Amino acid sequence: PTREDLVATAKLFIAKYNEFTPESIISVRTPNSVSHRLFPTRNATRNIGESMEACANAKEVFKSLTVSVIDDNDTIVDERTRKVVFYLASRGDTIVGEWKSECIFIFQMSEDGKLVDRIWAGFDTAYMDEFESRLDGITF
Amino acid sequence: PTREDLVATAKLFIAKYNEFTPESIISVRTPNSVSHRLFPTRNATRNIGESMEACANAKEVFKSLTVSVIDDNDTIVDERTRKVVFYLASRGDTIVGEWKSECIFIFQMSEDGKLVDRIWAGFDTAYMDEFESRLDGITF
Ligand SMILES: C=C1C[C@H]2[C@]3(C)CCC(=O)C(C)(C)[C@H]3C(=O)[C@@H](O)[C@]2(C)[C@H]2C(=O)O[C@](C)(C(=O)OC)C(=O)[C@]12C
Ligand SMILES: [Ca+2]
Ligand SMILES: [Ca+2]
Repeated sequence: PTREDLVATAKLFIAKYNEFTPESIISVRTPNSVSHRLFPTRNATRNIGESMEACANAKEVFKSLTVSVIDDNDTIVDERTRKVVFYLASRGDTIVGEWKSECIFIFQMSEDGKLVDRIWAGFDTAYMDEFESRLDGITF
Repeated sequence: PTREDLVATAKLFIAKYNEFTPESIISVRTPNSVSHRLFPTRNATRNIGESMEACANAKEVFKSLTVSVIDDNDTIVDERTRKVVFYLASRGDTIVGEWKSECIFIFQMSEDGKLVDRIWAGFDTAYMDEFESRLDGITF
């Protein structure tokens, strides 16, 4: 797979991700793929089923959620390990208000480069905690 | 610069980084290089001058600092853009006890690949807030 092949699979992952359904967030992933969170305070590993359940839970809070690659100049491609690094803006609307953040996504593509075989996501964990505090504060 | 050229210059950056003096932390950098700290809650851009001053200040709290590549097999190298990505365990000895965390470092090498021309660092920002909380507790 070419450099352009690896990015294109990664862009496709993003496009389907932004549909924000359990179906779409798995449709560019190999069924054995895992999704790792970076940084000890938030480390977690999700197989496909756990990702679908995470997405469904997230839709109970987020009314919209879109990510986008801020700048293709910053994108990192390792043709030998079939890895792509994106730095993304995430924007969303939630029952506890606005979500606005940035994160770094790392993809390892399958041997044919057509699917995502592994994901590493690094979030602004302090922002995550703060968002979770808004959630913890629900009252009626 | 070969894939191995790029990695060696980044390993040397790491080595001088662990020496942790205002001089060592710039010895592997170009004179115009900038360091960016990722994520909105800790965004920052530092030229060589500000980096030395930040390191000197940080030496008032960190007595010793070791960043280590967790796994050479996870390293990402982009020969076309001259970028190396490390996922690193960080281990500090500080005036309020141990620092234990993880970070991702992105180096962009100079054209000849002997120096570091640009740096992005992604830290566990919730842990930074918790460490700064530990400092707020120094009490005598
Ligand atoms: C060596 C450091 C210290 C570094 C540090 C204080 C090290 C301990 C940490 O893990 C935390 C996350 C607290 C670090 C930062 O806050 C970094 O932000 C800091 C201050 C480094 C920095 O920002 O700039 C240097 C030059 C760097 O490594 O950028 C390449 C850089 O050299 C800095 C100044
Ligand atoms: Ca909670
Ligand atoms: Ca404080």
